[PDB]
Amino acid sequence: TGQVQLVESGGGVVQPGGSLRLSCAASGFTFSSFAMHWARQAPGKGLEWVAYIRYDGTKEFYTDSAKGRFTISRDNSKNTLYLQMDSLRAEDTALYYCAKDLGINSYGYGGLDFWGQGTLVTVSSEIVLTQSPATLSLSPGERGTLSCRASQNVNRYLAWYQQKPGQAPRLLIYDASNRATGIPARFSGSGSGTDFTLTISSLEPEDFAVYYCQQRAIWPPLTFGGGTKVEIK
Amino acid sequence: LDKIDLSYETTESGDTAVSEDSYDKYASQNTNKEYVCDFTDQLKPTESGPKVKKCEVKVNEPLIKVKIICPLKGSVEKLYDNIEYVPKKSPYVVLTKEETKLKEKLLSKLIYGLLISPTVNEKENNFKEGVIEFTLPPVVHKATVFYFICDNSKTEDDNKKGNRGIVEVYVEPYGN
Repeated sequence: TGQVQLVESGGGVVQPGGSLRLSCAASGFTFSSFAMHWARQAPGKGLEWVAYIRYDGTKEFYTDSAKGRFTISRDNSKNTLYLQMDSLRAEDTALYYCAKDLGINSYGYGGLDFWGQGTLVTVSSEIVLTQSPATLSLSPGERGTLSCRASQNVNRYLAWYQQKPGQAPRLLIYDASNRATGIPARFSGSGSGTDFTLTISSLEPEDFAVYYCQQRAIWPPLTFGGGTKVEIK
Repeated sequence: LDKIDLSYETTESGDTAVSEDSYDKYASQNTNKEYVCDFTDQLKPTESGPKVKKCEVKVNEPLIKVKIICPLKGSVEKLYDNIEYVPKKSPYVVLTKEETKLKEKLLSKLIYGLLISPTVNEKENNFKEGVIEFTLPPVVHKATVFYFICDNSKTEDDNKKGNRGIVEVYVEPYGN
């Protein structure tokens, strides 16, 4: 829908070896039809996928660092997602996003098509995607071109995301070429196999932001590129 | 209706971007007079998908009946929900190579003398009934290669994706 909303809660400051239970109130879509993700962004770093739960709650996937410590669960009668976090460590400090999966009617699983604003967790002390350049200094009106190179064939299962300063990521392109609903046409995607490209035909001032590629060809884990920042010269 | 969409283009790999050296190539199960490409158990979603399963029908003798089985949407719950078959007017329309691309062609004019019954066991000779059949002519003058697609790669289940099935029919000249 056009009223989709995700509101994370439960974060806070804990010491290593402590526990936290994250919750995400889902609104504006048929929660029980969609798989759900947890993702996280460590301070000053890029996007990382954490965990995935099937629509009916009968299958869960985890990144290796979360195996045996984090448990993703859901209550479809409360339209709520949970992330039980045990045995926390300093490297778990990050903003934690709940994200709705792109998959519906047997197509799209792996894409994170809507992100909440996130809840900060502070613990007080694989296919690889390479995005170049890390930074791109451009002027408003110029054509921006961002690159993603995968360590192996990801078919055409590459998505692109936009994170404006202070904001949750937004899905721009899925499966290489498919503009997501509501995304302006200045964003276009191309590529196949190992080499992929995002083109912003005429950069608008809001388009100056960090961009991330992501693959859903072979997972878990779902992997992101390092990100390309588009700055003003 | 025996028409061709001259605007339709595809490739052997399609959207999978799988390189040819990674195709699972195998020969058809030939009963001497019927060369069969059976995809009933070749395209189900797996964590390793998409794979390209390419069944090769090699014909160098006259009056060979070619049978191709492509699973139907709903034949099993969920497993073939987004399966597509190309050409949709098969076996009357087939695909052939224009350099790298695959274009729709009438098999009537690609191999003259080729026998297509309107029915296969009382049902329409169309992939919508699960099976197509065609019996090659008694004479083929030039070497001819045409293609069918039975693509389940857009059917997905969590981290599982189906496979793209390809039938390559290689007809060597016989008769003359």
